Amino acid sequence: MHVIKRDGRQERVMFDKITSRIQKLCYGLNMDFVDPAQITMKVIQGLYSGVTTVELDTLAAETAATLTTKHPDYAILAARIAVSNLHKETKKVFSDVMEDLYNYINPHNGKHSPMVAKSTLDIVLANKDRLNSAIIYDRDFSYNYFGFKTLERSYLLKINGKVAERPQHMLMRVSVGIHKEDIDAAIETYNLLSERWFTHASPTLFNAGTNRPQLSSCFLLSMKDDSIEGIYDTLKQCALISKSAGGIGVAVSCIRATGSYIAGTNGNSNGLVPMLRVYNNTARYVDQGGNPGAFAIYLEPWHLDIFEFLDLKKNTGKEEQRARDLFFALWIPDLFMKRVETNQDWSLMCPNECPGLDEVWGEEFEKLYASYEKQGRVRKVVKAQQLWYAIIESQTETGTPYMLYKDSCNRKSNQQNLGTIKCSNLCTEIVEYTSKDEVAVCNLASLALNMYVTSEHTYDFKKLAEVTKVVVRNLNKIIDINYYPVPEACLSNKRHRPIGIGVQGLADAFILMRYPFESAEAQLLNKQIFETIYYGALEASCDLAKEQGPYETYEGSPVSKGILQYDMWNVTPTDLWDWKVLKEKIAKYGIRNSLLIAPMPTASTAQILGNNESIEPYTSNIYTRRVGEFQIVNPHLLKDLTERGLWHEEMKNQIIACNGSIQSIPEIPDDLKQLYKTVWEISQKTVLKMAAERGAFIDQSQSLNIHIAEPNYGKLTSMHFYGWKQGLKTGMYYLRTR
Repeated sequence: MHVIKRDGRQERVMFDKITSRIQKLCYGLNMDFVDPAQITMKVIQGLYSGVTTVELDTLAAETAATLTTKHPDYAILAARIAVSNLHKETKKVFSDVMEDLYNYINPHNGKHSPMVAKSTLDIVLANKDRLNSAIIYDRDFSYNYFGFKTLERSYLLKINGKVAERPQHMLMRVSVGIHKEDIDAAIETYNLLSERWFTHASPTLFNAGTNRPQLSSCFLLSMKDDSIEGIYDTLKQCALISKSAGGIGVAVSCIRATGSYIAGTNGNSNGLVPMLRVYNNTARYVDQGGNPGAFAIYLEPWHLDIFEFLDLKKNTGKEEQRARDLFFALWIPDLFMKRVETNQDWSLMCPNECPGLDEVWGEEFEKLYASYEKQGRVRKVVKAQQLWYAIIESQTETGTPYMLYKDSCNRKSNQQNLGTIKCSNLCTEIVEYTSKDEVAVCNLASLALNMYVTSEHTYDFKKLAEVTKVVVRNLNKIIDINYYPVPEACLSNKRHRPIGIGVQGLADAFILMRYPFESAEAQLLNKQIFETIYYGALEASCDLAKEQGPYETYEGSPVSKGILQYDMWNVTPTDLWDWKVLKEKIAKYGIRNSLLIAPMPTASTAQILGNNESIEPYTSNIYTRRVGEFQIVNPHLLKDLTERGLWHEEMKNQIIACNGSIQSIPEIPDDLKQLYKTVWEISQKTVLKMAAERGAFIDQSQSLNIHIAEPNYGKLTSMHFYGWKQGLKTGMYYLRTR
């Protein structure tokens, strides 16, 4: 049997040498239980000659990690093997790789197909020395296995199926991609990224410093008008956006209900369902080729086609009445929620008979809607609770529709001055204005909240503010570098310049501080963290306004009137920051950006940094990551248990037997039990309340998943109405059950 070495040379597979390599990575490990030869034994078993050393290493790392259930130091050793491989794979000089990427010629086409932009290469080559030596390759070793594998599959640019970029190369590419000739700023961003203080969103990581760069890849659209021309103009837009791998939120309420008269053709409308089938199949077709585009459809509950809308995602159905590749969201007026709880009637309307209901919010809506009712301009009236039951039935079956409160969204938007906001995005965190001329764009990044806790269990608020300021500046440069799939998107971003800074590792930051998720300490830290993020962001935005002038539509906005987000929630901030001093700077110069903060799902990027997603509690203390499948214990809990000498094979078994819960294990002290409660054991009302409290400092919204183990109508009702009454903009993203 032979391995193929990196140099392409053939080497005899030898027990002693494989064992030997594993041995050298065992410094500080418990050798009474960790046995290098144990790994070598299982590796050599299923091993065929023609295997490469990179494959061998991968196998050995994956094997070491199944032996975690023999001793936890095996999991460390597995990472040590993976990182050892990562170091060997990380050409050594940055500018060299950039040339290789640019000079790439497709083999079966013969065509010069640069993988980086010429103008990026040019900047890199002009600044070779400074750029190449700024890179710290030891930072490649800071990841865990599962983060590395995510990077390796999608994020490191490959030459002919072989990875050419080290993680550090990718990061410097992004940095130069954002800052171009400002090498000072590029190096500051590279340092911040490589030391893991924050991350740019996947779109930016993918395409920064490439040709026609798609740096923002979430969008929002309103249906143009209620016509075949309008419907198909918007469809083209969505197709074009989806080709650029853009996710989309689409508002659809202006479209005539089923049975509505068409004066042109003397016929009757088919309503939303058949139209949404065209959008569904457009999502399946324009999926970048070979693999489906993702569109979230927004509907207001006064619309007559609401009940059929609520069914489009049901897996049991009728095919022609289904659109299971779309995602569904409600854009809900307060009036609906008030009629539900008072048990009144709800009127279903056709927007053609009752125009402008989507162009109007709050008291103006309730007034317009009430006069349509009084004029008898109503197609069908149901008890409001009947529609409510359909909503909760849909969520029990599918986890959707998402719940957005239209009046909350509009009453507390700094984009208020533009007109009524008709919808949110794919992920329900963005609240940005759309119109015929304007498709809104989400320009996104996240702060790694675990990084700001010190060795002394204190939170570094100053550092967080300072990193946030860089993030604002970076995202603001992205607005101008971005290649837009449609011109309405470009118009929108250049006019109002919104951005969306979010977070990851909230749960990790609580645990590192030793706070239970539900404790007074965590609830106060939660406010403080988000005050800080809002404060630094406004401050950076104000600085850019001093240097470049405010955004076009600044005059008339709430902030131009001295109104900040927490003013809109009637909240008084803590004493941590001087907001009076910030307001006085904003009164002087204005701000560069209409919106700033929007906690998104961090599915892919949180995995890379090794943080829990977003603002979310750990959903379990033991979970699996697919790469084969790998078993993972909550890394904070496992350390605690091993430090105390409590961890063993059956102890892992009993936690799996408890659905990832540790509450009923009698050997665990109660302070650990409260630290490591799962999301299924944490009060969802408390989650909702904590989101509302941080919400006062988020000028957009937040993708809030809700976890109810065994739902019924009473559970879902009381949580939705609680979220609504807290003032939440997004009451629920997904509903998770078990």
